[PDB]
Amino acid sequence: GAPPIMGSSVYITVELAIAVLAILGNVLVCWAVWLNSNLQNVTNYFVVSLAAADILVGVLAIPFAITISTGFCAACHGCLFIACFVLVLAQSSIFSLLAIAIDRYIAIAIPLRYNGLVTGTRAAGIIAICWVLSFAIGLTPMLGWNNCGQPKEGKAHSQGCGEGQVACLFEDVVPMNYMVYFNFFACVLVPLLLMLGVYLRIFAAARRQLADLEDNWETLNDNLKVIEKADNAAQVKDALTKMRAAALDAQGFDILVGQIDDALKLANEGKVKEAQAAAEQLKTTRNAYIQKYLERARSTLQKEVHAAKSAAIIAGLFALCWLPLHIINCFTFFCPDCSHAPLWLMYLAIVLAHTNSVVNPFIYAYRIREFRQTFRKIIRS
Amino acid sequence: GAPPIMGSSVYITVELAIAVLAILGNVLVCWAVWLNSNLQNVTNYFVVSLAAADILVGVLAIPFAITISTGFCAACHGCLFIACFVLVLAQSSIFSLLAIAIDRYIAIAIPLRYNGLVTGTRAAGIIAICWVLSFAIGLTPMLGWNNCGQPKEGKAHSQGCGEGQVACLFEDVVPMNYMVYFNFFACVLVPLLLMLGVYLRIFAAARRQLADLEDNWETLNDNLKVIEKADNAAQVKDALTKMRAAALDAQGFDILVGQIDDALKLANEGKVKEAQAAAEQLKTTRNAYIQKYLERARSTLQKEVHAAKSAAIIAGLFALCWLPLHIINCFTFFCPDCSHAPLWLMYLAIVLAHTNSVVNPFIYAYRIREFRQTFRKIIRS
Ligand SMILES: CC(C)CCC[C@@H](C)[C@H]1CC[C@H]2[C@@H]3CC=C4C[C@@H](O)CC[C@]4(C)[C@H]3CC[C@]12C
Ligand SMILES: CC(C)CCC[C@@H](C)[C@H]1CC[C@H]2[C@@H]3CC=C4C[C@@H](O)CC[C@]4(C)[C@H]3CC[C@]12C
Ligand SMILES: N#Cc1c(N)nc(SCc2ncc[nH]2)c(C#N)c1-c1ccccc1
Ligand SMILES: N#Cc1c(N)nc(SCc2ncc[nH]2)c(C#N)c1-c1ccccc1
Ligand code: NA
Ligand code: NA
Repeated sequence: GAPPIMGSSVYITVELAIAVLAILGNVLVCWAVWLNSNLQNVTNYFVVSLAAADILVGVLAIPFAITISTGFCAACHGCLFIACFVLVLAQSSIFSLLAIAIDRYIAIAIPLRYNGLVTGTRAAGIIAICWVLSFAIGLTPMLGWNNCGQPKEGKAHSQGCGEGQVACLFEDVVPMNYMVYFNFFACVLVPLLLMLGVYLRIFAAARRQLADLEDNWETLNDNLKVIEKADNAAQVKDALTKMRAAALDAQGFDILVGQIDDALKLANEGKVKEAQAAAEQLKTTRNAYIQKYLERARSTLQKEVHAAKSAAIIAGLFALCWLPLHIINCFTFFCPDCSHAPLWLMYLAIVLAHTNSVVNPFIYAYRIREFRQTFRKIIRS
Repeated sequence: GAPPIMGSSVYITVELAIAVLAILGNVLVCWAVWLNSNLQNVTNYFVVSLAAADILVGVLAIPFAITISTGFCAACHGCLFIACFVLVLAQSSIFSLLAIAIDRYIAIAIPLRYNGLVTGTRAAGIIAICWVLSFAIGLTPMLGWNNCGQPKEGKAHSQGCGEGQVACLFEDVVPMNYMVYFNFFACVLVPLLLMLGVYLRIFAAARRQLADLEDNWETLNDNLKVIEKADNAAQVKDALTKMRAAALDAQGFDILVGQIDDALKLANEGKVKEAQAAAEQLKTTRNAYIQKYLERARSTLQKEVHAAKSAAIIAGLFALCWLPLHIINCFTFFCPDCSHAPLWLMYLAIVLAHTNSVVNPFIYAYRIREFRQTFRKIIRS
């Protein structure tokens, strides 16, 4: 049984190292968005809300975690504030991650109405609502769902606490049924599962749109071959009618549709050879115009998929960092006779959850050019 | 390719956290030995030499590691000093660990001559020799075994280095054949293997001595039973002669040997019943005296085994922390075409080796009462 200040010196130093990084990296995220007008869009306002939560993890949650780990004497409700504040930040993070996923789904599924649906001032209103909701969720124990009515009086007397005070220990004041059913299952697990569903729908929408672009491109080229190897005017007409509906479906295009109409008129006059010659002109338009549109549309979809993968990595890292702590609480709660969860593992799980506040600035720097470039310029300046 | 200052900010913060802990813990080790005269013995003078090396890891090696990781412009030999200084500390640690193992072997194998062989002033002389040898081993590259004759001129010109300067990078100035054959195989691996051999001999010596104590105890009790179930004076004499040689072998004992002689005289006179009655008196002496010696001797051996296990854990942790770095160097050296050792893994291996400077104060606190108690009193004061 080595002096408690030794093992806790490792814990405290690790916590403070994480706080330094959480503050530095996320201040840099906010700074980049403030300076670069190319980074000022709705998606990045939620990115700023998420970085603000991570800055408060370093400034407030980590000092609070170090404090409550001592078990210092405190009035139960004051204790309950420094125990639960991290839950407010985690909840705010969940709401920002969920909003980012929904923003990306609107952008890929209905890009025509994105600008009119997703407004900068509406994003600020959603963020405000989400922060107020997060306070209500994270601080629900202070509203009455707590163990303040059944204080551990033996622990309070041992530590020489005053009347009306308890030894401030997280597990003594925050109910385990709140942590597992309310915080984990309802407020963390359900939103993360919803996020997963949204990301699946984003990638499936992108996969289908790319297939539809290639399907229309193939239909155009295949029907040109059908016209070349046709012997009757009815066969030329059949392929041209299918090409015309496909050209409007994919909507340079004025020349294309006009040239299809020119050949269709010749086909209807029974001039097969003349219709096939008119259809050959379509190849020049396809090369000079249509292929450029196809390649630009494909490149736009790939950029959207790349941005959605970056956002999903951010969400995936939140799940990876927070799940161990939640899972440990599930074992403590659901298996009361399980000899499990040593204190070193509980501190490792807490340290891992705090680590999530360090990782997002790295993901933006490694995956997003505009962020990476702005970070270089801020470090230079 | 995120800005280099970001990933290196994680590395630097982790290195500085380790330096804080290496200094704090090992200052506490030195403080305890200085204050408590129960901790002032030869074994703990080597413990202080090992803690002094760990304090210099925090004060000098870690700031040097951070510095050379930038690749700053430097005169090749100056570069070679801040590259190799950590090797001096690692070598000094190896010598202290080896001395601690040899000290414990002398204590268990020849406890009668330990005080006369192992002197405090001789320990200070060995430590002095070991530190001078460590400087020669660790700084052998500065004596000429270096890549200063073949500077990477393209790297020096790129960084705008002056004439006579190189980009200070460990792998550019310290030869890989020095690191693998000389530093690893000869100066690290051979001494660690020697340490393992010494620890095996310590535990085998302890195991044999405990078996010899129980063998003499069993021989005493079994021969008492032989005397009780004897019918002739020759049988009583045979068991008493074996008991007498065993009593001197285990050397209260004056009473025991005298009572054996009393019964032996009766046996030689052909007085069987009288000899068996005289031998029954041995039981009172065995209970009042001999069993107390047996239990104290057994308890002393168990304390020595416990102390040797603690010292072996210290050595085992050095091997566990330093081996990954050495093994990575072996892959780089022996397999030049092996696409291996990413830079994040090289930093993880360096961070793990530095971590070894933090762990020893914890092992003493968790395993050694006199250290643990002194640490409490230093923290109280
Ligand atoms: C994607 C979702 C479903 C993953 C979230 C993790 C949850 C639902 C799972 C994963 C492992 C599960 C635990 C596995 C082991 C036990 C021990 C048993 O005595 C009580 C239930 C308990 C404690 C389970 C509770 C629920 C649990 C924590
Ligand atoms: C107890 C002692 C023997 C353990 C010390 C580790 C040393 C001797 C061993 C363990 C794993 C070994 C390495 C395993 C793989 C390779 C790849 C091969 O292409 C070159 C040799 C090399 C690089 C070996 C060199 C020696 C090595 C590093
Ligand atoms: N779940 C849980 C939990 C806990 N069971 N304990 C503590 S603090 C005392 C402690 N740390 C290690 C051992 N004992 C904390 C804190 N902060 C938490 C916690 C909860 C949510 C978010 C972040 C952390
Ligand atoms: N072996 C090796 C080694 C190395 N190959 N490089 C570096 S420093 C640049 C670096 N760190 C990460 C990537 N690149 C260092 C240092 N210090 C060492 C080293 C050697 C002995 C002891 C402790 C560390
Ligand atoms: Na967060
Ligand atoms: Na060391």
